[PDB]
Amino acid sequence: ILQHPDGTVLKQLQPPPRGPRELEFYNMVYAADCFDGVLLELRKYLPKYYGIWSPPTAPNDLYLKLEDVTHKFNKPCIMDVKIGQKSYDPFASSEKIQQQVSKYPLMEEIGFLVLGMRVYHVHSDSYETENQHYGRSLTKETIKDGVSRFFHNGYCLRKDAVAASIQKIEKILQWFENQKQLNFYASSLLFVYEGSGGEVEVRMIDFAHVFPSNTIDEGYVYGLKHLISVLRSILDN
Ligand SMILES: Clc1cnc(Oc2cccc(-c3onc4ccc(-c5nnn[nH]5)cc34)c2)c(Cl)c1
Repeated sequence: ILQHPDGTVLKQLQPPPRGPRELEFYNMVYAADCFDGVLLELRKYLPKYYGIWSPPTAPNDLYLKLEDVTHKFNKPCIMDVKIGQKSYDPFASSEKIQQQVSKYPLMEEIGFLVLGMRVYHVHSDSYETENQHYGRSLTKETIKDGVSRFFHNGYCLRKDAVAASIQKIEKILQWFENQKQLNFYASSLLFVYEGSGGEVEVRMIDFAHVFPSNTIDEGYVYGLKHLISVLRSILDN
């Protein structure tokens, strides 16, 4: 992810087949002749899509030009949460499934994984960052506190941001409960709130493993529900 001052990010396509698949996903959803009511509603929850981009002197070098979801914030606090029970897709090999499950074997049980967070602290004028190893360390015993960390500004728990996050996730959950045409593996929610009341972004990102389906994305729904339940419990701190 490269942040552009014009308020966009450039995401370089991952190697095949993942990068091409994410390109086709955006192309399908933001197709200018799409009157699919499911896909039209989905746009609300994605970064705005500005199409494929390449450098003027390098058409080989493929990027997606996406809305920077953090742009409108002064001191954005950002958390990426991978959603679902499985982060391997329907066409993974035994070896690939093993790789994905071993990365975080609690995915089936918990239904989400924190990929990282960046939290602005007021009383130090600085950022705390957590990497992939933070979220992969969390167990069922520590997931509530693991998530709570995101909402600590070094003086209070930002229950406004927690409440707002529940409300926005609920809308995404409603979308998933009214579609049976896409299943999403190893995709994420990007949470943003203002670190400098109730001003929040919750957006879906990372679509290298989205597949056509005939059924409810039961794994994604479980993840959303469990995440909402955790956030709800935090409101009682
Ligand atoms: Cl925990 C964490 C949070 N954010 C990260 O990268 C950023 C930082 C600031 C903004 C973004 C961001 O802002 N808008 C975004 C739209 C899409 C993506 C994206 N798509 N696929 N992977 N990332 C990322 C987007 C991403 C990172 Cl690398 C880690």
